[PDB]
Amino acid sequence: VDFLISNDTKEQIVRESTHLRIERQTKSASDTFKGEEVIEGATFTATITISNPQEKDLSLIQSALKFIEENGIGGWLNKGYGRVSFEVKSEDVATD
RNA sequence: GUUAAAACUCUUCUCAUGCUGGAUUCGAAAUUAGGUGCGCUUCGCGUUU
Repeated sequence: VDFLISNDTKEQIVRESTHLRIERQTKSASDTFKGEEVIEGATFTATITISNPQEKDLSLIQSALKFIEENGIGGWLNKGYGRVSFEVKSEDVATD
């Protein structure tokens, strides 16, 4: 399973952002921090390599990608960061 | 057939707080409820000395 490399560069997808921690009585920012994210609509690519292919391989990978599309990829997954869509193409190679 | 293989920099944390689309300027300038139509028609200051 190759790393999901991006198609674009740092200056075109990666932005720094103010994340916050607010008190529940004063309703003002207690702690501020600066975290980097990737903008939405950013196209990443990877290439999965299943050798010795069983019949329940592409379906299982697609099922796992749907589980990743709803839970998220990366970190800070519970606060809403990481929801993506996956588009999938497949190819067997026989002779070179 | 790689000192391999195996192991997701993961979890926790709201860009929030403070700031009123406010200030100035008159629906008023022009236009006569005017024009037409007769309080008229009928009845003697009698009678009585």
